[PDB]
Amino acid sequence: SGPVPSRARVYTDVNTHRPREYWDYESHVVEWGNQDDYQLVRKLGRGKYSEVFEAINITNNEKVVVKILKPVKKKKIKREIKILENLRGGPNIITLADIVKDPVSRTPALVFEHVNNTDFKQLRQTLTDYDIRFYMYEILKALDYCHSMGIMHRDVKPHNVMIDHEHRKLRLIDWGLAEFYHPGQEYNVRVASRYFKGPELLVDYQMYDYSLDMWSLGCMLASMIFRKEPFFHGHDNYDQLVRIAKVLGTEDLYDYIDKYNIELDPRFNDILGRHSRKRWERFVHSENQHLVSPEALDFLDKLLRYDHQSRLTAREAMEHPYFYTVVKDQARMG
Amino acid sequence: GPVPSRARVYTDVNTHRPREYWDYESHVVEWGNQDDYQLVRKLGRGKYSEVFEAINITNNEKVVVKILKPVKKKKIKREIKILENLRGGPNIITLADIVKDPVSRTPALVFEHVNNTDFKQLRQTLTDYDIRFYMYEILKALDYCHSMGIMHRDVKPHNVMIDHEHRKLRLIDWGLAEFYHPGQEYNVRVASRYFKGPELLVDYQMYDYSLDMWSLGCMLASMIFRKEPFFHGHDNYDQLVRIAKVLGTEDLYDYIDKYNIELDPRFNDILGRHSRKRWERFVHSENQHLVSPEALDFLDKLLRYDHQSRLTAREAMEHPYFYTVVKD
Amino acid sequence: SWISWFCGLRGNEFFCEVDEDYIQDKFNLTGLNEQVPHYRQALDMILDLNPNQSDLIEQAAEMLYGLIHARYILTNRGIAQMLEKYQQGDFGYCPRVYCENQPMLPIGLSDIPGEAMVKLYCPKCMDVYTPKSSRHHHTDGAYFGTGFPHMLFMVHPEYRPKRPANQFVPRLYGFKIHPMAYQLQLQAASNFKSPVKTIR
Amino acid sequence: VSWISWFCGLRGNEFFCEVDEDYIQDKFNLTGLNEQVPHYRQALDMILDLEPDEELEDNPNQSDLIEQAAEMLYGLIHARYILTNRGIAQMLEKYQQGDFGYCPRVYCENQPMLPIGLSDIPGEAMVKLYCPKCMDVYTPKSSRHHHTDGAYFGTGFPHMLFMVHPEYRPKRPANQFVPRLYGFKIHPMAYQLQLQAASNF
Ligand SMILES: [Zn+2]
Ligand SMILES: [Zn+2]
Repeated sequence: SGPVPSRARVYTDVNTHRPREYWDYESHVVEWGNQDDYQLVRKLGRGKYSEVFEAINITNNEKVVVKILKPVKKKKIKREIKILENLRGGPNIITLADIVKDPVSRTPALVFEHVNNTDFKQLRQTLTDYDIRFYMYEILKALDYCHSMGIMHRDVKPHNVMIDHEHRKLRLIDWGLAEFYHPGQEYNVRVASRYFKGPELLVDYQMYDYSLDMWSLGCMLASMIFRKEPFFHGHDNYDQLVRIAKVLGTEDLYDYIDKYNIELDPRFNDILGRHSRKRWERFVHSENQHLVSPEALDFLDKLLRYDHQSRLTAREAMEHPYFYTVVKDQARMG
Repeated sequence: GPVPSRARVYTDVNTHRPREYWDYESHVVEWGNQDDYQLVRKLGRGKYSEVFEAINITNNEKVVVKILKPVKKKKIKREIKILENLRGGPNIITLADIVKDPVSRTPALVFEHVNNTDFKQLRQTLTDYDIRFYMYEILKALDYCHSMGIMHRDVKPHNVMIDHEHRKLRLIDWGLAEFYHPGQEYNVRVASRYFKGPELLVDYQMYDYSLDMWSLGCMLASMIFRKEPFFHGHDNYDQLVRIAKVLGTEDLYDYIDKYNIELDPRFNDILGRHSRKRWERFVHSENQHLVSPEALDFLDKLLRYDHQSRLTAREAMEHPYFYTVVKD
Repeated sequence: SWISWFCGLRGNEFFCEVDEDYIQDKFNLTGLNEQVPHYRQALDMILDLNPNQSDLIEQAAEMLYGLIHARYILTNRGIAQMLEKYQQGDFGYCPRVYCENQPMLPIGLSDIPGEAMVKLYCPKCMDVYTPKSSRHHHTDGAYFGTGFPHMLFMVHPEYRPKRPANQFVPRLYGFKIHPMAYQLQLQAASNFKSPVKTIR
Repeated sequence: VSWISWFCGLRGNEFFCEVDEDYIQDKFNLTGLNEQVPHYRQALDMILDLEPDEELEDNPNQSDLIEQAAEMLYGLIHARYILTNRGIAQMLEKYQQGDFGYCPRVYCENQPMLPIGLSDIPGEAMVKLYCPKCMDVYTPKSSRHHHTDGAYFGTGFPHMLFMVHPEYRPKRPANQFVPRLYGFKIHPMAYQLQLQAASNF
C-alpha cells in the first residue's frame, strides 16, 4: 500500500517556522577567514575527500584541527558549514572556529577547535559507573540541543564523541552526515555506521527523524555498561538486524514492520529466524557487573526499541533516574 | 780594519746584568687564552705583522692584536723579552697579553687600545709648542730604553702613536730593537730607508744607541719643515746622496776617514761634491711658524754623520729648544 | 608505454612513474581541463589509446603529466615511490658542507607553471638549492609543488635527519670574527656604492 | 712558458691565481715552509724554472717525489700570497669573473663565491667555497675541484679579503625560504616533533 507515514514527537515543525536562510544551505554564502592565522603541526589522518592536520592558531597560541577539502559535493560541504554555524555555542557541539582557502590553489579548509581526545585506548585504563552516566548526560545535552535546532546528527558513535578525560570535556563532532528535519520528508537510509544503524535504516524506512540518534545512543550505552565493543556486531547490514533480533526478539520486529506497512527484503526471511526477547541479565559477567544496575537496564531498554516512535526523546532521557546523581552535581556547581 | 766604537752613555749596562735579562733565546714565553679576543677591523700592515682592532669578549674592552707573520723564533722572543723588560717605562707601549694559534701556531700580541690621532691629521694640527712637547716625550722613551740597554733601531713617525686629545705618546714596534753589548758588530739592514743613519748606509756595524738619535733628527726635520719624508731616497745608496746634498760631502769623507770605513765603489760615481747647506733653504711661509733659532740648533746637533758626536737622549732633553716645555 | 618512456628521458630523473591505476580514476584529474589546452587529446597520449597539431599535443601531454605528478606525489603511494628514489639519492646531494651530503627532495617555489624551475629541498638544513646538474635547469617547478617534501615528513616523521652535528666557524689566524665587524663591513659597502655624480 | 702558468692552467686548478715571481724569490716570504715539505730546495727550484739537480738517484723515481713536493710547496706559498694585498687583488679579479663558481642556495641569487680551506694542515680537507652573502660553506659542484687541498687556500682568506676590501660585502639576502603546504605555513613546533619521531623510532 506504501509505508505508513511518521513524524517526530518533539520539535516537529521548528524548521517550517524558521526563515529560509536557516535551512536552505545551498544558498549559503561562505565567509572566508585568513589562512595566515594558522600553521600546520602534524598529520592526524587521511581520507578520500580530505587531508586532516593538527594545526596551531598563531593569533592566540590555541591548538586547532585543520581539515583540507578537495572541493567535491558542493552541497555536502555547504550543508555541514550551515549546520555548524547554526549549532554554534550549543552545549557540547564542536565549534567551527574558522573557514579559509589557499590564495593560489583555492583549496579550502575547515578549522575546528581541537579536543585533547584521551582514549583509554590502552593505559589499559577505563571509566566508572559514574563516568558513563556523566558522559551520557553530556551527549544528551548536544542531541537535545541539535534536535531543538531542527537538525539530526545521523552519525552518533564512540568515534564521533571526543573526550578530554582529564578536563572532563566532551564534544560531538563530524556533522558531515547531519541533516535538517522537515516533516513528511523521505531521507537517505545509507547514513550511520553499521553497528549504530537504527532498524529504520536497516529495513529501509525513509521517513525517520531525531529518534534515529536515540537508537545510536542506546547502542553506545550497551557497549559501555556491558563492556562489549561494539555491542551489535554484524558482518554486513543484513546480519546487523539478525544480531539485534537475537536480543530484542523477532516478535516486536515483525510487529514494527506490520505497523508501518514496511516491506522487508525477502532476504531477511531465511536468515532472521524466530528469537525470544532476552533478559539483559544474560550479558552480565564478573567483568561488567559493576556497571550494570537496574537503572541502567531500565534506561537502556527505553532507548533500544524497534519502533522509533516509542524511543525516549533526548529531553525525556535526561529526566531518567539514571542521571539523578549527575543532575544534582551539575546543579551544585551552579 | 775599521776603527772600534763604544757608546758614550750606558756603555756596560747589559754586561753586569744577570743573563736572564739579555739572553732572549733562553726566554720561555707565557701563553694566554686566545679565545678571549675576536677581530673587528683591519688597522694596519707591516713587513712582519698584521694589525687588527679586536674586542676582548670576556670583558668587552676594545683591544689591538698584532699578528706576527713567519719569522725566526729569535726575533719573536726578542721583541717579547724587550717589551717585558721595558714594561711600564715612560712612553713605552704596554704589552697586555701574548696569545698563539693552536693549529697555525702563528703568534700574536695584544695591547690596551690606543686612541691614536691620524698621522695626516696631526701634521695639520701640531703647533710649535706641540712638536717640542712630543719630541720631549719621545726622548723620555729613548732615554729609558737606552738606560735599560736597548736600542730601538726603528724610530719613525709611524712608530710613534699620539693621542693628541689626551696629550699622551707611545713608542711602538720593538720588532727591530736589540740589546747593546760593547764592541759587538750589529746588522745594518735595520730601520727604514728615510730614517737610517749614515753608519748603516756606509756599512759600519759597531753602532750603538746614537743610531736612534739620527732617526729622531729626521723626524724633527720632517715636522718643523713640513716635508715628509725629509731625506727621500729612492734606494739605500741614493739615501746617502740625499743626505750628502744637505750635510755636505766634507764632513762625510772626514767621517769614513776617522773610522777606516770602506765604501762600496757604487757611491763614488753618484756621491760627488756638495756644500753643507744652511737650514734656511727649507724655510717658507708655510713652515716658518715652526722653525726657530733653537729648533735649527737642536736639529743640527742631532744630524751628524759622526754617531759619536750626536747629542745623547739625556743631553737632548737639556737643549734650549725644550726650555719652554720642561717647566710643566 | 608513454609513462615509462617520459620518466626514462634525459632530464626527467626527478619524476616517478605514475600508476595508470591512479590516472584512469578521473576523480583525481579535477580542474585540469581548465589548466591545459587540448586536454582530451593530451590525456590520450599518456594512456597510449598532420605536422601542425601533433607537435602541440605532445607538449600539452608533457604539461598534463607534470601537473598530475604534483598531486600524485602527495599521495601515500606517490610518497612511497619518491621515498624509494630518495633512498638511492636520485635527487642529488646537499652542497652545504655541514650537511654532509644529505640526500635531497625536489620542490617547486611556485605552483603555477612557467614561473619557476624545479629546486631541491634539504631535509637537514631546511633550505632550497638549484640543481647542480644543468640538465635539470628545464624542469618546471610546478610539476612537484610547494608542498611535496613537507607532506612527506608529515606522513613519515621517522625520516627527519637530526640537526647538523657541527657548524661553520670562520677563523682568521684562529681568531673568530666578531659580529661587530660585519655590521661595519656592510656599511662600507653601502656608503661605498653610492651614485657617482652624473656630470650635468 | 713558466711552471706556474702551467700549474695554474691545468684542469682542476681553476681556483688558483698565478703567484708573482718576485714574491717567491724573496726568502722572507717563505720562512718556515722548508720544514713543511720534503726536498725543499729542489721543489722551489722547479717552481722558479731553474735547472734541476743530477741524474742517477731516481732509485725512489725521485723525479716524482720532487714533482709532488713542488706541487705541495706552490699551494703553501699560494696560501700566504692570497693573504697579501697583491694576492687579494688577483683573486678579487677572478671573483668578479666568477671563476670560483656561484652560490647554490636559491635565495642567494647566484652570489659569486671564494675558495677556502676548512683546515690549514694539508691532507685533511679538500677546497671548499665561501659565499659572502649567506656566510656558509659549500662543496664545489664539479668533481675536478674535488682533489685540490684546502690547506692551499687557507683558513682565513675570505675573512682577510673583506677586512681589506669591505666595499665588496654583499647585502645579506632580501628574502628567505618560506615552506607552504596547501597555502598553510609550517610551524616550528612541528619539526621538534618530527625530530623525535625519528629518534624515538
Ligand atoms: Zn643541507
Ligand atoms: Zn650563499
